Amino acid sequence: LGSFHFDPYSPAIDADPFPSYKRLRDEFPCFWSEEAQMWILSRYSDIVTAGQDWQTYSSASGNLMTELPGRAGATLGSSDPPKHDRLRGLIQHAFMKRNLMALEEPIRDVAKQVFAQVKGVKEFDFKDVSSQFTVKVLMAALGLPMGEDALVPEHEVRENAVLMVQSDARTRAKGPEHIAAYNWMQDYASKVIAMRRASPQNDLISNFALAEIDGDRLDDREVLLTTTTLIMAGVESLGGFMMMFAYNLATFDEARRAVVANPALLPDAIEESLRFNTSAQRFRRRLMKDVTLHGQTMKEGDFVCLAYGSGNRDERQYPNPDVYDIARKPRGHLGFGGGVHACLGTAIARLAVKIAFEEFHQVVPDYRRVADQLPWMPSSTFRSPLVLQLKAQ
Ligand code: HEM
Repeated sequence: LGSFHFDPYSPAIDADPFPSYKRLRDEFPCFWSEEAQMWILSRYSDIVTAGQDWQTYSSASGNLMTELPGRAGATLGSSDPPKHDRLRGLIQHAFMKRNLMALEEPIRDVAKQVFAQVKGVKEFDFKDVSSQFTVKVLMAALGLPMGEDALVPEHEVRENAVLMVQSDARTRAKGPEHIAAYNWMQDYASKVIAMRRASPQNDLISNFALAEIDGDRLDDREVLLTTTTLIMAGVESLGGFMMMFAYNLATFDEARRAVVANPALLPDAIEESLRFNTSAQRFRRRLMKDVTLHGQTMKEGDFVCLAYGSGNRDERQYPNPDVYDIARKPRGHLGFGGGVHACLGTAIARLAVKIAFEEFHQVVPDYRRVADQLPWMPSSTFRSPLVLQLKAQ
């Protein structure tokens, strides 16, 4: 009794990691967690340094806190340069050719359709609308055919996208149904990719197949794995963050009233929510050499947790860090990571959340949490409520 532990597999850390993060930063800034069997970095400046130093802190053994089964050499998140940079350059080229900000209309169309479903409703769970919106945004961006009339109906894609990002609550690892959903999605994406190769369209999948930089192109394994890992990354992170932003606005009346009255404040409020509580809380790296930090002798081959959610609450970087201040305009926050793996979806996410809440707030201009104590999702990497029950006010 009394000994300090940090267990990212613990439901206590799902629900409220922040007091433990503060003890890490203040008392144990390079902490060995016996439950995670890895070191924990918690201070903003240490996380920035480690995230930038990919030669020391490798992603090639996986970047999720709990492990990913497949082909890391074709993924961005679980690869190191130079391969990572070749892939990222080609994908960013495809993003440029499509023009991500021209997704304004399909995203706003989705938002109007989804959030109309809570018009006039006394009480609802934001998880439903936010998951629907999230998957529809990824489908519209990639070019996965939408509508229940589509050959593969939309709700079936959503069901498999939502399941494939989940993990077993007990072990926080993937189970057979999660791997089956991933393989279903790989097969589904493969059929769309073939169709877009035959007849390119104004979507991201088509631009993945067409992108070339001085004779280089993404190979067959690479267009597929790019499509599927963008679905995976987007659904897990954007869906969780949609919930975090609504949770904050429901909790902090003055912030909610301000952005509803002046929706031009939404981008700043979104950045303060990314700082205050990103959905993408904790990622891992593997040491490529021995590193001594704060008196601790980390060893080659050890794993390390970059607790982005802790660095963003570090008073050494952000004064009064536990204050939710939508006027803060935080710069350099870690809500999207940092370095060569900084979120590839940053611009899409910022646009999508902005448009979603523009339209949501026209349907429901005032709302609060129903609950004091909320249930939180079991994840060693991500954080969001399982249920975000809101009441119209
Ligand atoms: C609010 C929404 C989102 C948040 C908070 C978020 C957060 C993050 C974070 C923290 C990382 C870095 C992980 C690491 O350091 O290992 C990351 C990487 C990544 N994200 Fe996001 N993400 C969001 C939305 C998206 C979306 C919508 C997409 C796709 C459309 C996406 C695709 C990716 C990819 C592909 C990577 C890996 C990039 C690389 O390794 O070079 N994310 N995200």
